[PDB]
Amino acid sequence: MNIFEMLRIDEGLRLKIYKDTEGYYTIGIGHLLTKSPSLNAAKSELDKAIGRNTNGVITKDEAEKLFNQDVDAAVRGILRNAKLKPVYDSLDAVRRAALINMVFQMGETGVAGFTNSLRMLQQKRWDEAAVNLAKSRWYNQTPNRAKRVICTFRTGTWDAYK
Ligand SMILES: *SCC1=CC(C)(C)N(O)C1(C)C
Ligand SMILES: [Cl-]
Ligand SMILES: [Cl-]
Ligand SMILES: [Cl-]
Repeated sequence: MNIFEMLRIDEGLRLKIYKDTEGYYTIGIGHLLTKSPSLNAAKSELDKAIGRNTNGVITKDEAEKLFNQDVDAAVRGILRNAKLKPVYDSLDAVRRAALINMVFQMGETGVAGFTNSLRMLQQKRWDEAAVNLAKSRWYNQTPNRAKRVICTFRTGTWDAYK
């Protein structure tokens, strides 16, 4: 298991524009196109992202290209953020993947706001952090996915993904 395999499980793979759990246009492996309600707007974003006039449909290779970019972007977002970098630096490789997962789903700014959870993670108080993370819109709206991520923080193993 690794961050790519982990997110592939959590996000799935779809080659045509679809709406994610929040109702936002998305494609590939959890690649958010836009929060705009306009499908035309989403198609424009797709064309711009892929570099060609698509039909709202991409290839698997193209999906994986966006995925590579998105994972890299999540890591880069963590390392540039004053709140997230210290936490990331303090973690083992498995829990680092869990943090990348959260940033992939919710964005840098969103996760950076989890001030109390982040403190508990940096303190390595895993059970308490797990309880605190569950007190969130994140957990309530995507409980199974959040449970997997939280379990990863709790145990520092990949047990939730096996
Ligand atoms: S939350 C991760 C976890 C570890 C283990 C003790 C194996 N579990 O049963 C759960 C799923 C609670
Ligand atoms: Cl998804
Ligand atoms: Cl709550
Ligand atoms: Cl879920």
